[PDB]
Amino acid sequence: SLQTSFVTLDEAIKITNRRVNAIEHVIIPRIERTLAYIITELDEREREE
Amino acid sequence: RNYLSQPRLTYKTVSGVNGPLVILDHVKFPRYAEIVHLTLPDGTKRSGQVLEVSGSKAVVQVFEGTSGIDAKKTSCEFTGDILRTPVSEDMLGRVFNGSGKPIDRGPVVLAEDFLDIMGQPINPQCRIYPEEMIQTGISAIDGMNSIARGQKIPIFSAAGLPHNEIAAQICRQAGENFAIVFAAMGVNMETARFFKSDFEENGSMDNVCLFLNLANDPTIERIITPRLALTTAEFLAYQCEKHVLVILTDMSSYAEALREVSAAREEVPGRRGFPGYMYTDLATIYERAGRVEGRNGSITQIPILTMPNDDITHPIPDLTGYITEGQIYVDRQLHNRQIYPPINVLPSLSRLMKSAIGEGMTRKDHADVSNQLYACYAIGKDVQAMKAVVGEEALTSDDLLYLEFLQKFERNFIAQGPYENRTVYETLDIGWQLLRIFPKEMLKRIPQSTLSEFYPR
Amino acid sequence: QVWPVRQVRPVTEKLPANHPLLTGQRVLDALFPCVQGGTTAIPGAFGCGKTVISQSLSKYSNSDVIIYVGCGERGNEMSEVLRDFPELTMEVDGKVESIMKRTALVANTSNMPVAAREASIYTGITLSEYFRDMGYHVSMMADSTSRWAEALREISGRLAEMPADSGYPAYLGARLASFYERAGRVKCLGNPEREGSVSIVGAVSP
Amino acid sequence: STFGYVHGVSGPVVTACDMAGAAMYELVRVGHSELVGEIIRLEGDMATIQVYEETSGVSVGDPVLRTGKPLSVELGPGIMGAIFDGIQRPLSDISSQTQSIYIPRGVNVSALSRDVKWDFTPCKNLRVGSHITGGDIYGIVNENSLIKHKIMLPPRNRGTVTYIAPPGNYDTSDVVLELEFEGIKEKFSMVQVWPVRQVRPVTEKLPANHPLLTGQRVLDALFPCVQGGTTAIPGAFGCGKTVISQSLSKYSNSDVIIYVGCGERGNEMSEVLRDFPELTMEVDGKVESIMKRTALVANTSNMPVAAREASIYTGITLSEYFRDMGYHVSMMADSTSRWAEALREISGRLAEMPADSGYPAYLGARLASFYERAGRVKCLGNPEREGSVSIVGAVSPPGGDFSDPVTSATLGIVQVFWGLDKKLAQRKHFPSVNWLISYSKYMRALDEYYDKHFTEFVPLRTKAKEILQEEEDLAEIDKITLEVAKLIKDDFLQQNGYTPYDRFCPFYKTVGMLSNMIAFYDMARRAVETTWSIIREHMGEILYKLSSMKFKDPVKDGEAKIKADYAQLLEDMQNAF
Ligand SMILES: Nc1ncnc2c1ncn2[C@@H]1O[C@H](COP(=O)(O)OP(=O)(O)O)[C@@H](O)[C@H]1O
Ligand SMILES: [Mg+2]
Repeated sequence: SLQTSFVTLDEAIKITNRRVNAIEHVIIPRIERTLAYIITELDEREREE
Repeated sequence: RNYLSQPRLTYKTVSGVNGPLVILDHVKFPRYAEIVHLTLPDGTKRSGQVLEVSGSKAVVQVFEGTSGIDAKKTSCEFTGDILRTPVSEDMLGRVFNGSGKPIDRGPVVLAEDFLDIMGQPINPQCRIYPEEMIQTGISAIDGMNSIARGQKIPIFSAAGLPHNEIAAQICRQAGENFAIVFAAMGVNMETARFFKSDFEENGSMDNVCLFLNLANDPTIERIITPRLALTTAEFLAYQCEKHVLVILTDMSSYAEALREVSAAREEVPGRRGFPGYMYTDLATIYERAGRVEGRNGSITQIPILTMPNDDITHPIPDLTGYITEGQIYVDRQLHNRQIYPPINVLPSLSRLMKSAIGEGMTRKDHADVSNQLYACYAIGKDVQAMKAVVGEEALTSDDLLYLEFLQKFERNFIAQGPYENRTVYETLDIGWQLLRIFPKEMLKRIPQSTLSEFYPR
Repeated sequence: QVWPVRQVRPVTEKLPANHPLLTGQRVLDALFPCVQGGTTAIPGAFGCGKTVISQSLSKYSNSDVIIYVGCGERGNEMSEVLRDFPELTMEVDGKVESIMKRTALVANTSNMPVAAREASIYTGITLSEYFRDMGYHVSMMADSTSRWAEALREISGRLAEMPADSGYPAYLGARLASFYERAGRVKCLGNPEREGSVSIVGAVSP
Repeated sequence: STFGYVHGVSGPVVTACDMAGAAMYELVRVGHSELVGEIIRLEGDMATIQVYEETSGVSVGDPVLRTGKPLSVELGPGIMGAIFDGIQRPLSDISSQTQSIYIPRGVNVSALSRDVKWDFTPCKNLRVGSHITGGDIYGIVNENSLIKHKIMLPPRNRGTVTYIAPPGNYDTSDVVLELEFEGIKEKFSMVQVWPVRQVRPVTEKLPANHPLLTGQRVLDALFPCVQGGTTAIPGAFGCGKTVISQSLSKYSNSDVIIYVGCGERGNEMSEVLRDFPELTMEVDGKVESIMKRTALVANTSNMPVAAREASIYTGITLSEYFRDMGYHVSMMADSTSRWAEALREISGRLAEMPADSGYPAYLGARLASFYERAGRVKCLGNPEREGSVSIVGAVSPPGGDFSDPVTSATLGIVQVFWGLDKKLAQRKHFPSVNWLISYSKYMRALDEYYDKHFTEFVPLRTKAKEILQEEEDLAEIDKITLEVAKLIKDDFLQQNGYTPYDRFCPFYKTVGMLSNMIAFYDMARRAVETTWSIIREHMGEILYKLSSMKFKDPVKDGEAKIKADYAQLLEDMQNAF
């Protein structure tokens, strides 16, 4: 009852630690370096006016 | 023979001073870019170009700043010609200040010719194309991004990175007929002393024309500093036929001295405050390069620019990326790992790589192995991007070698050390070893006619 | 004959475009084909190869004449052209001769002054419109029109014009439209009844 | 002309007419209340003047009295211990002369007191008729027991001595010297006036070599700074900013300390004027106050914004004047980010183009023209003395991010960056300087001092930095290295500033403690390369000899070295066992 509980956790911890590392290294640094682009594009119109 | 002998007028009729611009009045026939000689009421001598005229007015701009200029007592003293630098072959071994004057207690130059600092554009019909490959010794510059004698190519760096430490290196070991003109715009006291005391070592001071302009010097003098550095080098080459190497420190810091003077003129801001003509005024000081037909001389530019906030989309690496003939990128992640020339080879391309390599020039496998050493680099760089997400064990046997090459590529093909030069034959024989930790048939950029010789060794 | 470069050449009646422009590239001829009598734009950043497609067009196209316009280009890139062209011989009727017989260069580098960048675009399309009237299937490589639009900005900055978005004047869409629309295959004027073409490939440097 | 009339005020700006002999950036006196203004445009006969004060109640026709001098300071005796604003008005004297609590908005009180008399002595072989050039030491004034305020010549003028003063007591308005030149016998007192935007002239700059022993163990050893160097620190609320500002004034090898509070706060400026008047320094005799070698440029955000821009330039001109006497000045700029928000107001009033995130076009050029005024440099003058100026500039970024148009511009000019962390200050790791982000570009220039003196130091630092570099990757996931790096972070790098010895250590102990913690390390590297658990259990007493080395009191000077010998040989025994 624990041998079939042991290996089913390592199939659910690996497909969870990827989704941690997909958010941490792909989704957030795509949003973060997008948000740094909206700031400068606001600024290049604030000096144009 | 041909000269002007009319005495110069001396106006005491300034009318408007707003920022660095001194608007004169009752001027009689002012030309467009005359140098005027301001005489301050406390005996200070300042100089300045004429920015624009209109009727009787003449809006000059002062080089040394405008602080102290009166309205009644100051005597602006005109000169009926354009800015002519005093240029000679004996400007070779002397340290000059920003505008034109010597630093190391020397005399003013005797100057067998007077040249226009704006120059003239070279006829593209009689402008021959650079083919003679120069040797730098740094394997990232010599082997992978080979530069030819006459090519303009910058060094892309940031603050803190050792751009000035490896630019003196290619100034040291480039290859009896090689001259060097150096321009330092906006350097520190240390960097101006680090460059002064580096050419005091190798005995290269007999062919060095150091133009220092420190950070305390006025900001309009940084405009005419790379102008005089090139028309000096357009006299040591193109009129005396010797191979000059121009190095412009801080071409970034030239452009903040171009942004500041244009905001004082209140005209047409482009991207990020830089003016609208910032492509042109970085092109009139970059396109003075290359070889011509009827001269044995040459002039090759290695400018240095610090891109702000590591962004290659900033207008300072952007507009020089369009007008030069390549770029050399210095990486900050490789500097943090104590890699010596901390250069990364992926955004650093040399446009004249296709001509300077061949069976006539250098070792026919060199032009083709650099197509493959980008491919093993570019695929392996995505592998470390993949290794951050899934795990170090989910990689297959193909993309474990792409990490195995990439770890061995940085420390063996690069990081020569600050006093070791290695030739192109030593570069390829240490560069073919990195492709021999790869198996066959994955080197897809290499044809089979050339792969058959160099792989068994 | 003397013809003003800002005035479009008169012509009989425009025709639809049916024959493709064989550029020789695999991705270009297959997925995104261009016809002779068409307008094309090649954007992209620095170091991407916007001119090595333009130099591949001037070497291996199925066009009668070629006119290459260097507008704010490099000085070495026009010297690159006139060197390697007289050894590239191509065939038409079993006879080989270099491509410099069919190539006319309008060279206006970045060192050369900024108001002349307006003229080098309008000159190179006027020679392209004149060779169209002979019946030849003219091509034209504008290189690059983003340095032409920077000449409109620098001129309008002195005239105290009010700018549009990002510095450029408000008539930027009317100068590009009055230059790109001068292309198209068209039955020419005159009695011998010949059909020419003008195909504009204009590089853009954003 | 002598006076000018107002002819219109439209805010801070005053377009004063009838000023034909007015130069740029001169200081004027607008109105009957004599508000200080700055000439900023010059349209023929009129001159557009921006006024520093509130221009409320200025009528058309008030006299504008021009001075003929730019924005300048008064350099002379009576400057030590005084508290100035950005435009050099004495805040201590302005409270006793007026007996109020507000600044009276129009008082032109002299910057140096014209009533306190000083004991002047001549230069003693500076005879009458002897030729004297600019920068020569002309006399000596005993300002305090600490500072010998050497009277110098101004760098502009020159000539031969005609009238000199006998040794006695003099005022700041008494004529001390009279010089014969070709034209005029020119006379001048003990007070010289120097503009702040103009660099003090000097003979020749030298490379900086002598390190600033600020007192802490982590700063003087791992990330050193040299006198004549530049330094940036972060500017959060609590990391270490009160420590590094006051330990460098108390225990460093600097002859004077000039602190520039550049538009800080209301009560954060009040705590500096509550603490600096009662700090004490241990000279070789009995203890004395720190206010005999300290000068304060105090400035709140309520004050005029042209006295917030010029507070940096005033504080560096006082720092460059004391450099020329031969002293080793150090200047603490706190902060520079509140100075960059003062340039945005000055250029924002002139409607100039905002270049990078609001800040004007010359933000990178005004910072680089201020950090370049530091450096060890042989001064002007025939006595041939050398001085230095060290500039420490606090950077206060929004949110603590190091990507900012003034933070990235400052870290491209400075060489030492003592990165102070809030997270290290939360865990009470004092001092809270980080070791990953912090650096020094001042390591290559200091090995000459670390070879002529202190020879066994540079193999230790180049090794112990790799120990802290290896430890961060090991803590992410060798067992000898994790223990000894814990000992360095808890004994060597950590430092309690309230212990009667550990508030300040010299360098011989600092090179002493890192010698033993490295000699214990490579021996334990050998002792495993022949068992680690027995090492942690059997050597528990010598680990107590290491972790208690920090308590070598300054009654123990040679014994502190002697105890370092005997705790070294005890490690030689147990490594073989
Ligand atoms: N199809 C191609 N064949 C050969 N080389 C190419 C090709 N495409 C791009 N390159 C290379 O990419 C670089 C781009 O050259 P270039 O056209 O001058 O950049 P840009 O488009 O900015 O002007 C050159 O080194 C060129 O040799
Ligand atoms: Mg191109």
